[PDB]
Amino acid sequence: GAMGSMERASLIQKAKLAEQAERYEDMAAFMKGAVEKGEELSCEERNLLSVAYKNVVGGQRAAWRVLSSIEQKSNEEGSEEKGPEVREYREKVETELQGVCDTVLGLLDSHLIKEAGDAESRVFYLKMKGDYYRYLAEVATGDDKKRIIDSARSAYQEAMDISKKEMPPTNPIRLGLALNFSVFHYEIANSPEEAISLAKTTFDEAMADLHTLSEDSYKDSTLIMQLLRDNLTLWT
Amino acid sequence: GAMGSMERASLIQKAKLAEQAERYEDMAAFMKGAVEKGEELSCEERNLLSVAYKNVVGGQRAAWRVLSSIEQKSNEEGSEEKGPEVREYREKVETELQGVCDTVLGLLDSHLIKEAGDAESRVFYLKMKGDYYRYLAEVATGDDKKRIIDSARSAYQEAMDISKKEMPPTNPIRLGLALNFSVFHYEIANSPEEAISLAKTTFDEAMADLHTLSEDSYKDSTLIMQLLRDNLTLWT
Amino acid sequence: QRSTSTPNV
Amino acid sequence: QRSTSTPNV
Ligand SMILES: [Ca+2]
Ligand SMILES: [Ca+2]
Ligand SMILES: [Cl-]
Ligand SMILES: [Cl-]
Ligand SMILES: [Mg+2]
Ligand SMILES: [Mg+2]
Ligand SMILES: [Mg+2]
Ligand SMILES: [Mg+2]
Ligand SMILES: [Mg+2]
Ligand SMILES: [Mg+2]
Repeated sequence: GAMGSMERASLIQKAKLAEQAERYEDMAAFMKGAVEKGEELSCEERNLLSVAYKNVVGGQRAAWRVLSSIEQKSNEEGSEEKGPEVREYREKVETELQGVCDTVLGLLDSHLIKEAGDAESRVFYLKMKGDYYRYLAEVATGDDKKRIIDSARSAYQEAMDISKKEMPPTNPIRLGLALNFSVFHYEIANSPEEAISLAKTTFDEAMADLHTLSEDSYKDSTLIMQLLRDNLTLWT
Repeated sequence: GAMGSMERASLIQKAKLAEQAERYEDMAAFMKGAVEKGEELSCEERNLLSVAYKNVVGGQRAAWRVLSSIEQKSNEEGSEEKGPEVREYREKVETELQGVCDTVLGLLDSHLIKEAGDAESRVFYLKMKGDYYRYLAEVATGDDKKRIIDSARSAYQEAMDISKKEMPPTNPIRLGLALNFSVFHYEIANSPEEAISLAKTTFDEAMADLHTLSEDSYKDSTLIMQLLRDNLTLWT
Repeated sequence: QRSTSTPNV
Repeated sequence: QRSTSTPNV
């Protein structure tokens, strides 16, 4: 790996610099390098890893959607034949997207998840695993679409089981996991009722625990709760 | 080159797709491929080339500025020593920026400029040459800062001489050239008075020629004229 | 429009 | 703030 010669602390420092400069590809490479040093990650370091790859794959997903829409329009009746170029370029972006997902899932499997014993770290990583299988599912169309969906579901479910046992209902990681699992149900699994039910129960149980929080923790929890409400409004 | 096997027309088609998807690195690679086919570029194709590389170098310039500012702050009195990392990462981004500039200047020199005989194409390419030497000058600090500045000035000057002979004062290429040359004077050459004088004369001569234009051409010319006015307001 | 998932903080 | 140069059209 190209980052094998750089100190762990220097990689973390440069990831923070890359974030400030909005250089998310660099940020992701630095954090990949830091993970490959083999030490566990702190909370702050997990956040850097998450931000970097979310930004990279976010750009790819937005691009893929534009191209897929153009491709779908070309394959209607009345549409003029423009040759293989739209499909080719959509496939190019899709392959790069799948490569980023595979890289992240590879880091989780080798060996972040197996060393993660605390609830905060284990739930975060299993949520991430769910998320990146979900992004793979967004572009999947073949024999493995079903298996990819089940891989996402399985990761989210294991995360949910731990979070409900080990974390308060207002914990931001627990809340963010439930948000993303509800999105999985609505957008991927064709289960809008499961999505709505999860969003509602999550919201109500968090609401009832807000009284236990400080001002700062309250602000953190309520921000995510608003996103659950935004989805419920969109869905009902 | 990786694009050597793709048809010219397919490269142009995919550049347009990449623009729609906001994939500017891809767009630039496709347009580089199209240039290397060895045929002259149309007006529309020159625009695709320009947009692609302007977006790529624009991101690098913004990143370089963030990092340079952090670096300058670290080298004050009272600032704690944080090691070589800020400088190293600024140098990394700087090197990549210089590489993009060198690529563009390479395309202009081999062989876009020498085959460009019409005013619109020749002025556009010489303006581009000025612009990319200007971006090199923004990060230059060594023995060649002066030579880089003179290279920019020389390209802009040749472009100006042709534009004044061959184009009306409202021509958008002529206007955009004068805008960028005025920025060169103010921001690079330490010549604010030359900058103001050029901006003012350009604006006034365009104003006096607006009556000759159609509605659509009027809209095009006045958009650039407003940018000259914006700079004059900033500068005076 | 698409559902909202967790943002970057 | 920095001077404005020609934008993308
Ligand atoms: Ca452990
Ligand atoms: Ca010619
Ligand atoms: Cl392609
Ligand atoms: Cl570096
Ligand atoms: Mg070490
Ligand atoms: Mg037809
Ligand atoms: Mg495919
Ligand atoms: Mg051919
Ligand atoms: Mg001190
Ligand atoms: Mg240097």
